[PDB]
Amino acid sequence: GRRALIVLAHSERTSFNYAMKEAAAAALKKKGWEVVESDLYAMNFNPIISRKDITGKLKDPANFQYPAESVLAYKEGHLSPDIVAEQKKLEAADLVIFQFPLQWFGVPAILKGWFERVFIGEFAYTYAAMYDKGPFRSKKAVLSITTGGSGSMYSLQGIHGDMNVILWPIQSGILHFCGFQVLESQLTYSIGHTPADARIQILEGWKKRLENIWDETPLYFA
Amino acid sequence: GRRALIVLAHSERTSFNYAMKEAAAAALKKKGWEVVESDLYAMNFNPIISRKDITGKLKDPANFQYPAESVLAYKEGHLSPDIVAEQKKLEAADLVIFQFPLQWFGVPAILKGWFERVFIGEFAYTYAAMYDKGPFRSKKAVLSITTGGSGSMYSLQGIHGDMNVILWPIQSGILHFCGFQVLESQLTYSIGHTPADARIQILEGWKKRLENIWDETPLYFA
Ligand SMILES: Cc1cc2nc3c(=O)[nH]c(=O)nc-3n(C[C@H](O)[C@H](O)[C@H](O)COP(=O)(O)OP(=O)(O)OC[C@H]3O[C@@H](n4cnc5c(N)ncnc54)[C@H](O)[C@@H]3O)c2cc1C
Ligand SMILES: Cc1cc2nc3c(=O)[nH]c(=O)nc-3n(C[C@H](O)[C@H](O)[C@H](O)COP(=O)(O)OP(=O)(O)OC[C@H]3O[C@@H](n4cnc5c(N)ncnc54)[C@H](O)[C@@H]3O)c2cc1C
Ligand SMILES: O=C1Oc2ccccc2C(=O)[C@@H]1C[C@H]1C(=O)Oc2ccccc2C1=O
Ligand SMILES: O=C1Oc2ccccc2C(=O)[C@@H]1C[C@H]1C(=O)Oc2ccccc2C1=O
Repeated sequence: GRRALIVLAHSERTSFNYAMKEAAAAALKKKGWEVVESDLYAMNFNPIISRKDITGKLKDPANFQYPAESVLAYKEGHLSPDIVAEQKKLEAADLVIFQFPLQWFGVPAILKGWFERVFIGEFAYTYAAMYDKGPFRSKKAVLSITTGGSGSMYSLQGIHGDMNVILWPIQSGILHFCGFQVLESQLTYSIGHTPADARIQILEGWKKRLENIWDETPLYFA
Repeated sequence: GRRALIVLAHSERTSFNYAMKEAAAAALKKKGWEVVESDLYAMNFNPIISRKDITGKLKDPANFQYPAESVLAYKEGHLSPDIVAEQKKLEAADLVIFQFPLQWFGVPAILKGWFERVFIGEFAYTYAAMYDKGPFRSKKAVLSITTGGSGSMYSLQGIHGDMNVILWPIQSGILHFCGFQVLESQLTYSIGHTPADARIQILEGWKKRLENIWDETPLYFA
Protein backbone atom coordinates (compact mmCIF):
# COMPACT_ATOMS: atom_id res chain seq x y z
CA GLY A 1 0.00 0.00 0.00
CA ARG A 2 2.34 2.72 -1.27
CA ARG A 3 1.59 6.41 -1.78
CA ALA A 4 2.14 8.42 -4.97
CA LEU A 5 2.08 12.15 -5.68
CA ILE A 6 1.53 13.44 -9.21
CA VAL A 7 2.63 17.03 -9.87
CA LEU A 8 1.20 18.30 -13.17
CA ALA A 9 2.30 21.51 -14.89
CA HIS A 10 -0.08 22.20 -17.80
CA SER A 11 -2.88 24.76 -18.15
CA GLU A 12 -5.16 22.68 -20.37
CA ARG A 13 -7.33 19.74 -19.31
CA THR A 14 -7.58 18.93 -23.04
CA SER A 15 -3.79 18.59 -23.27
CA PHE A 16 -1.91 15.34 -23.84
CA ASN A 17 -0.06 16.11 -20.60
CA TYR A 18 -3.34 16.01 -18.67
CA ALA A 19 -4.13 12.72 -20.41
CA MET A 20 -0.78 11.35 -19.22
CA LYS A 21 -1.56 12.37 -15.63
CA GLU A 22 -4.93 10.63 -15.85
CA ALA A 23 -3.25 7.52 -17.27
CA ALA A 24 -0.67 7.54 -14.48
CA ALA A 25 -3.27 7.99 -11.74
CA ALA A 26 -5.47 5.21 -13.13
CA ALA A 27 -2.68 2.65 -13.54
CA LEU A 28 -1.39 3.25 -10.01
CA LYS A 29 -4.82 3.04 -8.34
CA LYS A 30 -5.48 -0.17 -10.26
CA LYS A 31 -2.27 -1.48 -8.67
CA GLY A 32 -3.32 -0.51 -5.15
CA TRP A 33 -1.44 2.79 -4.87
CA GLU A 34 -2.91 5.79 -3.09
CA VAL A 35 -2.84 8.77 -5.45
CA VAL A 36 -2.60 12.45 -4.46
CA GLU A 37 -2.28 15.25 -7.03
CA SER A 38 -0.88 18.74 -7.39
CA ASP A 39 -2.38 20.21 -10.56
CA LEU A 40 -0.48 23.50 -10.23
CA TYR A 41 -2.68 25.31 -12.76
CA ALA A 42 -5.97 24.03 -11.32
CA MET A 43 -4.69 25.04 -7.88
CA ASN A 44 -3.75 28.47 -9.22
CA PHE A 45 -0.48 27.81 -7.41
CA ASN A 46 1.61 30.88 -6.61
CA PRO A 47 5.14 30.25 -7.96
CA ILE A 48 6.79 33.45 -6.70
CA ILE A 49 8.97 33.30 -3.58
CA SER A 50 8.44 36.32 -1.31
CA ARG A 51 8.24 37.35 2.34
CA LYS A 52 4.55 36.44 2.19
CA ASP A 53 5.72 32.81 2.32
CA ILE A 54 6.27 33.48 6.02
CA THR A 55 3.35 34.33 8.33
CA GLY A 56 3.71 36.63 11.34
CA LYS A 57 6.73 38.74 12.26
CA LEU A 58 10.11 38.25 10.56
CA LYS A 59 13.58 38.19 12.13
CA ASP A 60 15.05 40.95 9.96
CA PRO A 61 12.25 42.73 8.01
CA ALA A 62 14.52 45.63 7.05
CA ASN A 63 16.94 43.30 5.28
CA PHE A 64 14.83 40.32 4.21
CA GLN A 65 16.79 37.23 3.19
CA TYR A 66 14.63 34.38 1.89
CA PRO A 67 16.93 31.44 2.74
CA ALA A 68 17.44 32.31 6.41
CA GLU A 69 13.85 33.46 6.96
CA SER A 70 12.17 30.53 5.17
CA VAL A 71 14.22 27.86 6.96
CA LEU A 72 13.40 29.41 10.33
CA ALA A 73 9.72 29.51 9.38
CA TYR A 74 9.74 25.81 8.47
CA LYS A 75 11.39 24.89 11.77
CA GLU A 76 9.10 27.03 13.93
CA GLY A 77 5.98 26.36 11.84
CA HIS A 78 5.40 29.79 10.30
CA LEU A 79 5.23 28.95 6.57
CA SER A 80 2.18 29.96 4.50
CA PRO A 81 -0.64 27.34 4.32
CA ASP A 82 -0.27 26.61 0.59
CA ILE A 83 3.40 25.69 1.03
CA VAL A 84 2.68 23.59 4.13
CA ALA A 85 -0.07 21.66 2.32
CA GLU A 86 2.39 20.79 -0.47
CA GLN A 87 5.15 19.76 1.95
CA LYS A 88 2.65 17.41 3.60
CA LYS A 89 1.90 15.71 0.27
CA LEU A 90 5.62 15.08 -0.21
CA GLU A 91 6.11 13.81 3.35
CA ALA A 92 3.41 11.18 2.76
CA ALA A 93 4.60 10.27 -0.75
CA ASP A 94 6.74 7.25 -1.62
CA LEU A 95 6.79 8.09 -5.33
CA VAL A 96 6.59 11.54 -6.94
CA ILE A 97 5.82 11.95 -10.65
CA PHE A 98 6.43 15.24 -12.47
CA GLN A 99 4.30 15.55 -15.62
CA PHE A 100 5.10 18.55 -17.81
CA PRO A 101 5.84 19.75 -21.34
CA LEU A 102 9.48 20.72 -21.88
CA GLN A 103 9.58 24.53 -21.98
CA TRP A 104 12.74 26.36 -23.02
CA PHE A 105 14.76 23.23 -22.19
CA GLY A 106 13.41 22.85 -18.66
CA VAL A 107 10.41 22.86 -16.34
CA PRO A 108 7.58 25.41 -16.80
CA ALA A 109 7.87 28.48 -14.53
CA ILE A 110 5.00 27.32 -12.30
CA LEU A 111 6.83 24.07 -11.53
CA LYS A 112 10.15 25.88 -11.03
CA GLY A 113 8.33 28.14 -8.57
CA TRP A 114 6.88 25.07 -6.88
CA PHE A 115 10.40 23.77 -6.23
CA GLU A 116 11.51 27.20 -4.99
CA ARG A 117 8.59 27.68 -2.55
CA VAL A 118 8.07 24.08 -1.42
CA PHE A 119 11.62 22.74 -1.22
CA ILE A 120 12.61 24.83 1.82
CA GLY A 121 15.83 24.22 3.81
CA GLU A 122 15.71 21.63 6.62
CA PHE A 123 12.65 20.12 4.90
CA ALA A 124 14.02 19.25 1.46
CA TYR A 125 17.79 19.64 2.00
CA THR A 126 20.44 20.81 4.44
CA TYR A 127 23.95 22.06 3.68
CA ALA A 128 25.09 19.05 5.70
CA ALA A 129 22.67 16.48 4.24
CA MET A 130 22.27 16.50 0.45
CA TYR A 131 22.39 14.06 -2.48
CA ASP A 132 22.69 10.49 -1.10
CA LYS A 133 22.23 11.89 2.43
CA GLY A 134 19.21 13.97 1.42
CA PRO A 135 15.93 14.00 3.40
CA PHE A 136 14.04 12.37 0.51
CA ARG A 137 16.37 9.35 0.25
CA SER A 138 13.52 6.95 1.07
CA LYS A 139 11.51 8.31 -1.88
CA LYS A 140 11.65 7.94 -5.66
CA ALA A 141 10.99 10.59 -8.29
CA VAL A 142 10.50 10.48 -12.06
CA LEU A 143 10.12 13.08 -14.80
CA SER A 144 7.59 12.46 -17.56
CA ILE A 145 8.33 14.99 -20.29
CA THR A 146 6.63 15.81 -23.61
CA THR A 147 8.54 17.74 -26.29
CA GLY A 148 7.87 19.48 -29.59
CA GLY A 149 11.27 18.40 -30.87
CA SER A 150 12.54 14.95 -31.83
CA GLY A 151 14.75 12.52 -29.93
CA SER A 152 17.47 13.01 -32.54
CA MET A 153 17.36 16.81 -32.18
CA TYR A 154 18.18 16.11 -28.54
CA SER A 155 21.31 14.06 -29.19
CA LEU A 156 25.03 14.79 -29.55
CA GLN A 157 24.64 15.21 -33.32
CA GLY A 158 21.37 17.13 -33.04
CA ILE A 159 21.07 20.92 -32.98
CA HIS A 160 19.98 21.00 -29.34
CA GLY A 161 22.53 18.65 -27.77
CA ASP A 162 22.13 15.58 -25.54
CA MET A 163 18.89 15.46 -23.49
CA ASN A 164 20.69 14.01 -20.44
CA VAL A 165 22.89 17.11 -20.26
CA ILE A 166 19.77 19.28 -20.58
CA LEU A 167 17.95 17.44 -17.76
CA TRP A 168 20.98 17.39 -15.42
CA PRO A 169 20.08 20.53 -13.40
CA ILE A 170 16.64 19.02 -12.74
CA GLN A 171 17.47 15.33 -12.19
CA SER A 172 20.69 15.98 -10.28
CA GLY A 173 20.51 19.64 -9.25
CA ILE A 174 17.01 19.34 -7.80
CA LEU A 175 15.75 15.76 -7.41
CA HIS A 176 18.95 13.95 -6.41
CA PHE A 177 20.15 17.04 -4.49
CA CYS A 178 17.22 16.54 -2.10
CA GLY A 179 17.93 12.84 -1.75
CA PHE A 180 15.48 11.35 -4.24
CA GLN A 181 16.32 8.10 -5.96
CA VAL A 182 15.71 9.40 -9.48
CA LEU A 183 14.17 6.97 -11.98
CA GLU A 184 14.72 7.07 -15.75
CA SER A 185 12.80 9.90 -17.44
CA GLN A 186 9.75 9.02 -19.53
CA LEU A 187 10.41 11.01 -22.70
CA THR A 188 7.60 11.54 -25.22
CA TYR A 189 9.07 13.20 -28.33
CA SER A 190 7.54 14.94 -31.34
CA ILE A 191 4.07 15.44 -29.85
CA GLY A 192 2.77 17.46 -32.80
CA HIS A 193 3.80 14.74 -35.26
CA THR A 194 2.12 11.89 -33.36
CA PRO A 195 -1.15 10.47 -34.84
CA ALA A 196 -4.11 9.47 -32.63
CA ASP A 197 -3.52 5.71 -32.48
CA ALA A 198 0.15 6.21 -31.61
CA ARG A 199 -0.78 8.62 -28.79
CA ILE A 200 -3.04 5.91 -27.37
CA GLN A 201 -0.14 3.42 -27.37
CA ILE A 202 2.00 6.08 -25.69
CA LEU A 203 -0.55 6.28 -22.86
CA GLU A 204 -0.75 2.49 -22.67
CA GLY A 205 3.03 2.08 -22.58
CA TRP A 206 3.28 4.62 -19.76
CA LYS A 207 0.63 2.82 -17.68
CA LYS A 208 2.46 -0.44 -18.43
CA ARG A 209 5.74 0.90 -17.05
CA LEU A 210 3.98 2.15 -13.92
CA GLU A 211 2.76 -1.37 -13.13
CA ASN A 212 6.27 -2.15 -11.86
CA ILE A 213 7.81 1.33 -11.50
CA TRP A 214 8.88 0.79 -7.87
CA ASP A 215 11.05 -2.22 -8.70
CA GLU A 216 13.06 -0.25 -11.28
CA THR A 217 16.78 0.48 -10.92
CA PRO A 218 17.42 4.18 -10.12
CA LEU A 219 19.87 6.36 -12.06
CA TYR A 220 23.54 6.30 -11.05
CA PHE A 221 25.08 9.49 -9.67
CA ALA A 222 28.85 9.67 -9.09
CA GLY B 1 24.63 55.81 -28.55
CA ARG B 2 23.70 52.20 -27.82
CA ARG B 3 20.71 50.89 -25.88
CA ALA B 4 20.79 48.48 -22.93
CA LEU B 5 18.06 46.53 -21.15
CA ILE B 6 18.59 45.25 -17.61
CA VAL B 7 16.29 42.43 -16.48
CA LEU B 8 16.46 41.95 -12.70
CA ALA B 9 14.99 38.98 -10.84
CA HIS B 10 15.17 39.69 -7.09
CA SER B 11 12.44 40.66 -4.62
CA GLU B 12 14.60 42.82 -2.35
CA ARG B 13 15.86 46.34 -3.06
CA THR B 14 18.30 45.76 -0.17
CA SER B 15 19.78 42.74 -1.96
CA PHE B 16 23.27 42.56 -3.45
CA ASN B 17 21.57 41.70 -6.74
CA TYR B 18 19.75 45.04 -6.72
CA ALA B 19 23.09 46.71 -5.96
CA MET B 20 24.59 44.99 -9.01
CA LYS B 21 21.75 46.28 -11.21
CA GLU B 22 22.32 49.80 -9.92
CA ALA B 23 26.05 49.46 -10.57
CA ALA B 24 25.40 48.21 -14.11
CA ALA B 25 22.93 50.99 -14.91
CA ALA B 26 25.26 53.68 -13.56
CA ALA B 27 28.37 52.49 -15.42
CA LEU B 28 26.51 52.26 -18.73
CA LYS B 29 24.87 55.70 -18.45
CA LYS B 30 28.26 57.16 -17.58
CA LYS B 31 29.48 55.66 -20.87
CA GLY B 32 26.64 57.16 -22.89
CA TRP B 33 24.33 54.13 -23.01
CA GLU B 34 20.57 54.47 -22.79
CA VAL B 35 19.31 52.25 -19.97
CA VAL B 36 15.87 50.61 -19.73
CA GLU B 37 14.93 48.20 -16.92
CA SER B 38 12.65 45.27 -16.22
CA ASP B 39 12.58 44.80 -12.45
CA LEU B 40 10.26 41.79 -12.62
CA TYR B 41 9.39 41.93 -8.92
CA ALA B 42 8.79 45.70 -8.86
CA MET B 43 6.62 45.24 -11.96
CA ASN B 44 4.75 42.41 -10.26
CA PHE B 45 5.33 40.62 -13.55
CA ASN B 46 3.01 37.69 -14.26
CA PRO B 47 5.21 34.67 -15.11
CA ILE B 48 2.44 32.19 -15.94
CA ILE B 49 1.64 31.45 -19.59
CA SER B 50 -2.11 31.16 -20.22
CA ARG B 51 -4.81 31.98 -22.75
CA LYS B 52 -5.05 35.40 -21.10
CA ASP B 53 -1.80 36.21 -22.92
CA ILE B 54 -4.02 36.60 -25.98
CA THR B 55 -6.69 39.32 -26.14
CA GLY B 56 -9.96 38.88 -28.04
CA LYS B 57 -11.29 35.68 -29.62
CA LEU B 58 -9.07 32.60 -30.06
CA LYS B 59 -8.80 30.28 -33.06
CA ASP B 60 -9.57 27.07 -31.16
CA PRO B 61 -10.87 27.91 -27.64
CA ALA B 62 -12.13 24.36 -27.07
CA ASN B 63 -8.65 22.93 -27.57
CA PHE B 64 -6.28 25.75 -26.59
CA GLN B 65 -2.68 25.28 -27.70
CA TYR B 66 -0.32 28.01 -26.48
CA PRO B 67 2.34 27.79 -29.23
CA ALA B 68 -0.04 28.12 -32.18
CA GLU B 69 -2.29 30.68 -30.50
CA SER B 70 0.52 32.90 -29.14
CA VAL B 71 2.42 33.06 -32.44
CA LEU B 72 -0.76 34.04 -34.28
CA ALA B 73 -1.43 36.72 -31.66
CA TYR B 74 2.07 38.18 -32.10
CA LYS B 75 1.67 38.30 -35.88
CA GLU B 76 -1.81 39.85 -35.82
CA GLY B 77 -1.13 42.06 -32.80
CA HIS B 78 -3.35 40.42 -30.18
CA LEU B 79 -0.87 39.79 -27.34
CA SER B 80 -1.55 41.15 -23.84
CA PRO B 81 -0.13 44.66 -23.13
CA ASP B 82 2.42 43.54 -20.52
CA ILE B 83 4.02 41.10 -22.97
CA VAL B 84 4.00 43.67 -25.79
CA ALA B 85 5.69 46.27 -23.57
CA GLU B 86 8.49 43.79 -22.80
CA GLN B 87 8.93 42.78 -26.45
CA LYS B 88 9.33 46.47 -27.30
CA LYS B 89 12.15 46.85 -24.76
CA LEU B 90 13.98 43.94 -26.41
CA GLU B 91 13.40 45.28 -29.94
CA ALA B 92 15.07 48.55 -28.95
CA ALA B 93 17.89 46.91 -26.98
CA ASP B 94 21.42 46.31 -28.28
CA LEU B 95 22.57 44.70 -25.04
CA VAL B 96 20.48 42.72 -22.54
CA ILE B 97 21.75 41.98 -19.03
CA PHE B 98 20.13 39.35 -16.82
CA GLN B 99 20.82 39.95 -13.12
CA PHE B 100 19.66 37.17 -10.79
CA PRO B 101 20.64 34.88 -7.91
CA LEU B 102 21.16 31.27 -8.97
CA GLN B 103 18.11 29.34 -7.74
CA TRP B 104 18.03 25.55 -7.89
CA PHE B 105 20.76 25.64 -10.54
CA GLY B 106 18.94 28.04 -12.85
CA VAL B 107 16.93 31.23 -13.25
CA PRO B 108 14.25 32.19 -10.67
CA ALA B 109 10.69 31.21 -11.69
CA ILE B 110 9.72 34.81 -12.44
CA LEU B 111 12.53 35.10 -15.00
CA LYS B 112 11.76 31.68 -16.47
CA GLY B 113 8.16 32.86 -16.86
CA TRP B 114 9.43 36.05 -18.47
CA PHE B 115 11.19 33.98 -21.15
CA GLU B 116 8.08 31.83 -21.62
CA ARG B 117 5.64 34.76 -22.00
CA VAL B 118 7.88 37.27 -23.80
CA PHE B 119 9.91 35.05 -26.14
CA ILE B 120 6.97 34.20 -28.44
CA GLY B 121 7.42 32.47 -31.83
CA GLU B 122 8.13 34.69 -34.86
CA PHE B 123 9.33 37.38 -32.43
CA ALA B 124 12.14 35.59 -30.60
CA TYR B 125 12.64 32.49 -32.77
CA THR B 126 11.24 30.52 -35.69
CA TYR B 127 11.59 26.79 -36.41
CA ALA B 128 13.39 27.93 -39.56
CA ALA B 129 15.52 30.69 -37.99
CA MET B 130 17.27 29.81 -34.72
CA TYR B 131 20.75 29.95 -33.18
CA ASP B 132 23.08 31.84 -35.56
CA LYS B 133 20.06 32.67 -37.75
CA GLY B 134 17.98 33.84 -34.78
CA PRO B 135 16.04 37.14 -34.76
CA PHE B 136 18.26 38.55 -32.00
CA ARG B 137 21.54 38.00 -33.89
CA SER B 138 22.28 41.74 -33.91
CA LYS B 139 22.05 41.81 -30.10
CA LYS B 140 24.26 40.69 -27.21
CA ALA B 141 23.19 39.13 -23.92
CA VAL B 142 25.00 38.40 -20.66
CA LEU B 143 24.12 36.61 -17.43
CA SER B 144 25.26 38.12 -14.14
CA ILE B 145 24.74 35.44 -11.50
CA THR B 146 25.22 35.40 -7.70
CA THR B 147 25.51 32.07 -5.87
CA GLY B 148 25.52 30.76 -2.32
CA GLY B 149 28.02 28.08 -3.30
CA SER B 150 31.68 28.37 -4.24
CA GLY B 151 33.38 28.31 -7.63
CA SER B 152 35.04 25.02 -6.70
CA MET B 153 31.72 23.42 -5.75
CA TYR B 154 30.73 24.23 -9.32
CA SER B 155 33.63 22.43 -10.98
CA LEU B 156 34.28 18.92 -12.30
CA GLN B 157 35.68 17.84 -8.92
CA GLY B 158 33.03 19.71 -6.93
CA ILE B 159 29.80 18.16 -5.63
CA HIS B 160 27.63 20.17 -8.02
CA GLY B 161 29.52 19.69 -11.29
CA ASP B 162 30.81 22.19 -13.87
CA MET B 163 28.97 25.54 -13.98
CA ASN B 164 29.17 25.72 -17.79
CA VAL B 165 27.17 22.49 -18.05
CA ILE B 166 24.65 23.92 -15.56
CA LEU B 167 24.25 27.18 -17.53
CA TRP B 168 24.00 25.45 -20.93
CA PRO B 169 20.17 25.33 -21.14
CA ILE B 170 20.09 29.08 -20.45
CA GLN B 171 23.09 30.33 -22.46
CA SER B 172 22.54 27.97 -25.40
CA GLY B 173 18.97 26.71 -25.00
CA ILE B 174 17.49 30.18 -24.54
CA LEU B 175 19.88 33.04 -25.36
CA HIS B 176 21.79 31.59 -28.32
CA PHE B 177 18.65 29.74 -29.49
CA CYS B 178 17.04 33.13 -30.14
CA GLY B 179 20.11 34.42 -31.94
CA PHE B 180 21.86 36.37 -29.18
CA GLN B 181 25.61 36.69 -29.23
CA VAL B 182 26.11 35.45 -25.66
CA LEU B 183 28.90 37.09 -23.64
CA GLU B 184 30.84 35.40 -20.82
CA SER B 185 28.80 35.10 -17.61
CA GLN B 186 29.67 37.36 -14.69
CA LEU B 187 29.80 34.87 -11.82
CA THR B 188 29.80 36.14 -8.23
CA TYR B 189 30.40 33.16 -5.91
CA SER B 190 30.01 32.63 -2.16
CA ILE B 191 27.87 35.71 -1.50
CA GLY B 192 27.30 34.89 2.17
CA HIS B 193 31.04 34.57 2.80
CA THR B 194 31.96 37.90 1.19
CA PRO B 195 32.91 40.79 3.55
CA ALA B 196 31.79 44.40 2.91
CA ASP B 197 34.97 45.76 1.31
CA ALA B 198 35.19 42.78 -1.05
CA ARG B 199 31.55 43.28 -2.12
CA ILE B 200 32.42 46.87 -3.01
CA GLN B 201 35.30 45.68 -5.22
CA ILE B 202 32.90 43.18 -6.80
CA LEU B 203 30.60 46.08 -7.77
CA GLU B 204 33.57 48.10 -9.02
CA GLY B 205 34.95 45.22 -11.09
CA TRP B 206 31.54 44.70 -12.70
CA LYS B 207 31.23 48.39 -13.64
CA LYS B 208 34.80 48.20 -14.96
CA ARG B 209 33.96 45.30 -17.28
CA LEU B 210 30.88 47.14 -18.55
CA GLU B 211 33.03 50.07 -19.69
CA ASN B 212 34.05 47.96 -22.71
CA ILE B 213 31.47 45.15 -22.67
CA TRP B 214 30.42 45.67 -26.30
CA ASP B 215 33.93 45.06 -27.65
CA GLU B 216 34.16 41.66 -25.94
CA THR B 217 34.45 38.38 -27.83
CA PRO B 218 31.20 36.34 -27.63
CA LEU B 219 31.08 32.68 -26.58
CA TYR B 220 31.68 30.02 -29.23
CA PHE B 221 28.82 27.66 -30.11
CA ALA B 222 29.47 24.67 -32.38
C1 LIG C 1 6.76 28.32 -23.69
C2 LIG C 1 7.07 27.04 -24.42
C3 LIG C 1 8.38 26.58 -24.51
C4 LIG C 1 8.68 25.39 -25.18
N1 LIG C 1 9.96 24.95 -25.26
C5 LIG C 1 10.27 23.80 -25.91
C6 LIG C 1 11.66 23.28 -26.01
O1 LIG C 1 12.61 23.91 -25.49
N2 LIG C 1 11.87 22.14 -26.68
C7 LIG C 1 10.87 21.44 -27.25
O2 LIG C 1 11.16 20.38 -27.85
N3 LIG C 1 9.57 21.84 -27.20
C8 LIG C 1 9.21 22.98 -26.56
N4 LIG C 1 7.87 23.41 -26.50
C9 LIG C 1 6.83 22.59 -27.14
C10 LIG C 1 6.12 21.77 -26.07
O3 LIG C 1 7.05 20.93 -25.35
C11 LIG C 1 5.00 20.94 -26.68
O4 LIG C 1 4.02 21.83 -27.22
C12 LIG C 1 4.32 20.08 -25.63
O5 LIG C 1 5.22 19.09 -25.13
C13 LIG C 1 3.07 19.41 -26.19
O6 LIG C 1 2.35 18.91 -25.07
P1 LIG C 1 0.78 19.19 -24.90
O7 LIG C 1 0.29 18.39 -23.72
O8 LIG C 1 0.57 20.68 -24.97
O9 LIG C 1 0.16 18.53 -26.23
P2 LIG C 1 -1.19 19.07 -26.93
O10 LIG C 1 -0.83 19.86 -28.17
O11 LIG C 1 -2.08 19.69 -25.88
O12 LIG C 1 -1.82 17.66 -27.38
C14 LIG C 1 -1.34 17.02 -28.55
C15 LIG C 1 -2.39 16.03 -29.01
O13 LIG C 1 -2.71 15.10 -27.96
C16 LIG C 1 -4.12 14.89 -28.03
N5 LIG C 1 -4.76 14.31 -26.83
C17 LIG C 1 -5.21 14.97 -25.75
N6 LIG C 1 -5.77 14.11 -24.85
C18 LIG C 1 -5.70 12.87 -25.37
C19 LIG C 1 -6.10 11.50 -24.96
N7 LIG C 1 -6.71 11.29 -23.76
N8 LIG C 1 -5.84 10.48 -25.81
C20 LIG C 1 -5.23 10.68 -26.99
N9 LIG C 1 -4.83 11.89 -27.43
C21 LIG C 1 -5.04 13.00 -26.68
C22 LIG C 1 -4.69 16.25 -28.37
O14 LIG C 1 -6.00 16.17 -28.93
C23 LIG C 1 -3.68 16.76 -29.37
O15 LIG C 1 -4.08 16.39 -30.70
C24 LIG C 1 7.57 24.61 -25.82
C25 LIG C 1 6.26 25.08 -25.73
C26 LIG C 1 5.97 26.26 -25.05
C27 LIG C 1 4.55 26.76 -24.96
C1 LIG D 1 15.03 29.30 -3.77
C2 LIG D 1 16.54 29.43 -3.73
C3 LIG D 1 17.33 28.55 -4.46
C4 LIG D 1 18.72 28.66 -4.43
N1 LIG D 1 19.49 27.79 -5.14
C5 LIG D 1 20.84 27.88 -5.12
C6 LIG D 1 21.72 26.96 -5.89
O1 LIG D 1 21.22 26.04 -6.59
N2 LIG D 1 23.04 27.12 -5.82
C7 LIG D 1 23.61 28.09 -5.08
O2 LIG D 1 24.87 28.17 -5.07
N3 LIG D 1 22.89 28.98 -4.35
C8 LIG D 1 21.53 28.93 -4.34
N4 LIG D 1 20.77 29.85 -3.58
C9 LIG D 1 21.46 30.89 -2.81
C10 LIG D 1 21.40 32.20 -3.59
O3 LIG D 1 22.00 32.07 -4.89
C11 LIG D 1 22.06 33.33 -2.80
O4 LIG D 1 21.31 33.53 -1.60
C12 LIG D 1 22.05 34.63 -3.58
O5 LIG D 1 22.87 34.51 -4.75
C13 LIG D 1 22.52 35.80 -2.73
O6 LIG D 1 22.17 36.98 -3.43
P1 LIG D 1 21.40 38.18 -2.71
O7 LIG D 1 21.33 39.34 -3.68
O8 LIG D 1 20.15 37.63 -2.08
O9 LIG D 1 22.43 38.59 -1.53
P2 LIG D 1 21.94 39.22 -0.13
O10 LIG D 1 22.01 38.16 0.95
O11 LIG D 1 20.66 39.99 -0.34
O12 LIG D 1 23.13 40.26 0.10
C14 LIG D 1 24.37 39.81 0.62
C15 LIG D 1 25.12 41.00 1.19
O13 LIG D 1 25.27 42.03 0.21
C16 LIG D 1 25.08 43.27 0.89
N5 LIG D 1 24.77 44.45 0.05
C17 LIG D 1 23.56 44.84 -0.40
N6 LIG D 1 23.67 45.99 -1.12
C18 LIG D 1 24.97 46.36 -1.12
C19 LIG D 1 25.76 47.48 -1.68
N7 LIG D 1 25.17 48.46 -2.42
N8 LIG D 1 27.10 47.48 -1.45
C20 LIG D 1 27.70 46.51 -0.72
N9 LIG D 1 27.03 45.47 -0.18
C21 LIG D 1 25.69 45.35 -0.34
C22 LIG D 1 23.96 42.98 1.88
O14 LIG D 1 23.93 43.92 2.96
C23 LIG D 1 24.33 41.59 2.35
O15 LIG D 1 25.17 41.69 3.51
C24 LIG D 1 19.36 29.74 -3.61
C25 LIG D 1 18.56 30.62 -2.89
C26 LIG D 1 17.17 30.50 -2.92
C27 LIG D 1 16.31 31.46 -2.14
O1 LIG E 1 9.01 21.47 -33.03
C1 LIG E 1 10.18 21.67 -33.34
O2 LIG E 1 10.45 21.91 -34.75
C2 LIG E 1 11.71 22.14 -35.22
C3 LIG E 1 11.97 22.18 -36.59
C4 LIG E 1 13.27 22.42 -37.03
C5 LIG E 1 14.31 22.62 -36.13
C6 LIG E 1 14.10 22.60 -34.76
C7 LIG E 1 12.82 22.37 -34.27
C8 LIG E 1 12.56 22.32 -32.79
O3 LIG E 1 13.43 22.75 -32.05
C9 LIG E 1 11.28 21.68 -32.30
C10 LIG E 1 10.74 22.15 -30.93
C11 LIG E 1 10.89 23.63 -30.58
C12 LIG E 1 12.07 23.80 -29.67
O4 LIG E 1 12.88 22.90 -29.53
O5 LIG E 1 12.27 25.01 -28.89
C13 LIG E 1 11.19 25.75 -28.51
C14 LIG E 1 11.35 26.86 -27.68
C15 LIG E 1 10.22 27.58 -27.32
C16 LIG E 1 8.96 27.22 -27.78
C17 LIG E 1 8.75 26.12 -28.61
C18 LIG E 1 9.84 25.36 -29.00
C19 LIG E 1 9.67 24.18 -29.90
O6 LIG E 1 8.57 23.68 -30.09
O1 LIG F 1 25.91 27.78 0.53
C1 LIG F 1 26.23 26.63 0.27
O2 LIG F 1 26.81 25.85 1.36
C2 LIG F 1 27.22 24.56 1.19
C3 LIG F 1 27.94 23.90 2.18
C4 LIG F 1 28.33 22.58 1.97
C5 LIG F 1 28.02 21.90 0.79
C6 LIG F 1 27.30 22.53 -0.22
C7 LIG F 1 26.88 23.84 -0.06
C8 LIG F 1 26.12 24.54 -1.15
O3 LIG F 1 25.65 23.86 -2.04
C9 LIG F 1 26.03 26.05 -1.12
C10 LIG F 1 24.81 26.70 -1.81
C11 LIG F 1 23.47 25.98 -1.70
C12 LIG F 1 23.22 25.22 -2.97
O4 LIG F 1 24.12 25.03 -3.77
O5 LIG F 1 21.90 24.72 -3.32
C13 LIG F 1 20.79 25.37 -2.86
C14 LIG F 1 19.52 24.98 -3.26
C15 LIG F 1 18.42 25.67 -2.77
C16 LIG F 1 18.58 26.74 -1.89
C17 LIG F 1 19.84 27.17 -1.46
C18 LIG F 1 20.96 26.52 -1.92
C19 LIG F 1 22.34 26.94 -1.48
O6 LIG F 1 22.52 28.02 -0.93
